[PDB]
Amino acid sequence: LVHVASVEKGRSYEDFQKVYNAIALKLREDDEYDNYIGYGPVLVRLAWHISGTWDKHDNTGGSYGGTYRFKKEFNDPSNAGLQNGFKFLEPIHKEFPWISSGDLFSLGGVTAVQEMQGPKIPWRCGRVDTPEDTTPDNGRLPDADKDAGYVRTFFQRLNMNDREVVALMGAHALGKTHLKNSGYEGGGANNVFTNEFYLNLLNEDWKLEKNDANNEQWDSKSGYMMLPTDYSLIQDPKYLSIVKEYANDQDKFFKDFSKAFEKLLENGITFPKDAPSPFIFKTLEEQGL
Ligand code: HEM
Ligand SMILES: N=C(N)c1ccsc1
Repeated sequence: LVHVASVEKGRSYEDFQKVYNAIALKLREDDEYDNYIGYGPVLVRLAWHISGTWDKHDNTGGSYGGTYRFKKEFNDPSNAGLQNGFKFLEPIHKEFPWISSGDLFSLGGVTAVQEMQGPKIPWRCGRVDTPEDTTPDNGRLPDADKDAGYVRTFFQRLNMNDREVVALMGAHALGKTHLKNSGYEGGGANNVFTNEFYLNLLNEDWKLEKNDANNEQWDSKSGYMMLPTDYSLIQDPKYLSIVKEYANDQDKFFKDFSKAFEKLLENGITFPKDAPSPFIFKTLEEQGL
């Protein structure tokens, strides 16, 4: 199964920077969302979930087709809460109707990471909307009540290795869980992209508790929380080494996250030899906007 990237007709870097800027300005404007976290974290989660359906074995799923717009995927229990991100992006799509859905959802994640002071994430255009019958079935996204062995095996399907997995999970520095969405009780939350997920894992006094949905999660007296799959990164000796590496080197985490996040967003896509180079967008701050 082959998905060839096809640049939206006549568009170039400046077109996509305009879309980036619209997303970033709206991120700034709609600041009250989710107890003043804003929409940055849910947009990152949206980009991960539309990409995280990919299966390396037959190239089904993945960001290319923009299939989250269809009811089957939109209504995946695993995607509960992402409707807020979709609604956020709706007026952006209305202003720029030429951008494909996959391009918009993935660009939403890149914009959010950068505007939350994360690393630059190079981004490529050319995802093409595919028909409703190409929508992957529910159940391809990961469970949170599992251990390190599960996390490792799960991510092999996305062609991600240990370092990639531990880097991607650092996105859990952002936002929070919501009991009504996932059955996990949210803890302290931030909207600034840092390596503090790793510092929290290593430095907090974690207690295994049961929440009001009767699920186990790890909580600290400081008010932070970790999913069982988060905590599994310091239970497994290979993951633990990498957690310590990123806890002690912010730049290395940023660089590794940027590579893994772009790879995640591009899995499944064949780029022509003469496709444009990846774009690196300027932030609003860098533009003086
Ligand atoms: C084993 C892998 C993963 C599991 C089991 C997992 C599970 C979860 C769960 C249960 C939530 C709470 C959703 C809610 O209640 O609203 C969440 C939130 C989040 N996840 Fe993950 N996740 C995983 C990997 C990732 C990856 C790879 C990324 C991106 C690189 C990511 C980004 C996020 C973000 C940014 C949020 C916060 C969303 C918000 O504040 O609304 N996650 N995750
Ligand atoms: N471990 C956390 N505080 C987390 C998990 C999903 S989003 C934030």
